Amino acid sequence: IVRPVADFSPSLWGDQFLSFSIKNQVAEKYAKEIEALKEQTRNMLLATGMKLADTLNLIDTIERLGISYHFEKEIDDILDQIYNQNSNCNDLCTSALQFRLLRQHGFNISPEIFSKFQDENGKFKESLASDVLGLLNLYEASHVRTHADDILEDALAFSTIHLESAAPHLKSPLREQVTHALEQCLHKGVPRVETRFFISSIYDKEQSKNNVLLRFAKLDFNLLQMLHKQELAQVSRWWKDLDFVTTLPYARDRVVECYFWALGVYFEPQYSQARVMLVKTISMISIVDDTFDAYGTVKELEAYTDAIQRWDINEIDRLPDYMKISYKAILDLYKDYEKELSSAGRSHIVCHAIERMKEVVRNYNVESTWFIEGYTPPVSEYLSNALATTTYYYLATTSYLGMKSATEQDFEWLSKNPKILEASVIICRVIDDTATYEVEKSRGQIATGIECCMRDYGISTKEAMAKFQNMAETAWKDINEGLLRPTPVSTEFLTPILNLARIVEVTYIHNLDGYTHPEKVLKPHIINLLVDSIKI
Ligand SMILES: [Mg+2]
Ligand SMILES: [Mg+2]
Ligand SMILES: [Mg+2]
Repeated sequence: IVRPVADFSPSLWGDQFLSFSIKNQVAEKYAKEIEALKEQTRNMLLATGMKLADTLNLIDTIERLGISYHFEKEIDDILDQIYNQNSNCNDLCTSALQFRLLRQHGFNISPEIFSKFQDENGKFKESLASDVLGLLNLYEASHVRTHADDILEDALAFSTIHLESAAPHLKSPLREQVTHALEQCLHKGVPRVETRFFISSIYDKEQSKNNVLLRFAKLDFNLLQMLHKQELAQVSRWWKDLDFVTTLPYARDRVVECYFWALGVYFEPQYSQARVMLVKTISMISIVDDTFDAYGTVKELEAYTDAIQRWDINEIDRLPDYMKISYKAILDLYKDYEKELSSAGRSHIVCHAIERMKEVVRNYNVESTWFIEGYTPPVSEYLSNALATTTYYYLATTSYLGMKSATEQDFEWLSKNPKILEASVIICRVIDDTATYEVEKSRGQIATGIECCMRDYGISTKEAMAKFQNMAETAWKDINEGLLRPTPVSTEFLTPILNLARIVEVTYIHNLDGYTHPEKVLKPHIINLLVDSIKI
């Protein structure tokens, strides 16, 4: 009877993913060759009498090529040997790479390694300003700082300014790699995205590439992409048979972008079931955010919220017709989840996701009420509600549903809101509010968290946005600290939370709503990961 209309742009993909016939002959050919190159590479790693720097370059290259998930053991064993040896008689380049690789893998190497490259003020020696490879590796390393690493405080600023100064005169592909790093650092990037770029734009054009590794990475990428395309087809069909495109026209039609999201959380083959479960959840809760924001009268959203808490088809008759559509879809979804996990006896664990979703829906209704009433809460009260509305507690919990190694102890840990999870949630919230403002406010909004922060601290819109971006930086330090050993749960269950944070940085790069406006940002990513193969 109202009714908003956000004039949302419609899917730009149409039919093109709906049907994918895997060429089983080609798939077997790639798998055949890859097995050979895998052992060729495993033996590269197990080689002895290698220099520290050669070893680190090898691992770095393998990781960036996106084929390191084949060698978790090997790479672990090497980094552990390096961590425990205390070698540090090296140059900036090697020291910074050593720092980053060990930190990314949970090894708490001391940042004292950088002391020889600084003066008595802890500022980096400007004499290093012409070691471009050293600057490059420091830049990268500077993004894995924790709160205990204040010695690295100058690293980003210092490395950045001299990389920018150097870049135009560098040879290719190094120039392209510097320019790219300045725009998207490795640590905070989505792995498949960074890998596609590296393989195709950098390593393939290096004078000195290892041909075995190059071939390995191209084949493995193109091969996993076939699986991804199968999943998206299967998911596109699921979505199309739901026809929310017409029966729920008010919502954003973005299931492909949702798949990209799930692919960001994990790309590995063994997580196929998990990806498919996750993306269904992502796109489904996306419908709900679109009902509480626009098209949602306070009256109507109330009954829905009560229906979700009670969680029972018997309550559909209490709902407006269009809300019935969404609500049986949700309940049906969770019974699918139950039967899909029925075989593995892991059926019971579904209720962890459900309770998180109830939590999300509850806080959606608060947010709605705040707009209609026009209530601009204190920023503290605002976050105690807005954190869950990111859906990230919920997505994190969902991402475990498909992982077969996930035990109840894992869910119990996740349920207590661990610091790594909250940091990821915080990064999503503050970056969303910076980037999707004003989108929002362009639906005449006033409930926005930015406007809270302005009214609360008596500060300008630009000022508030900074202080928010700052909260994101603090939270990255807590994510990096969350990965350090001993870890509260297996690294396997930490990486999806890290990847959730990465997806935020990537989707809202340059402060734009990449999800609502996939055009500029996400479309290229989707094309490179899901449409175009790597030319062999
Ligand atoms: Mg919204
Ligand atoms: Mg919302
Ligand atoms: Mg927003």
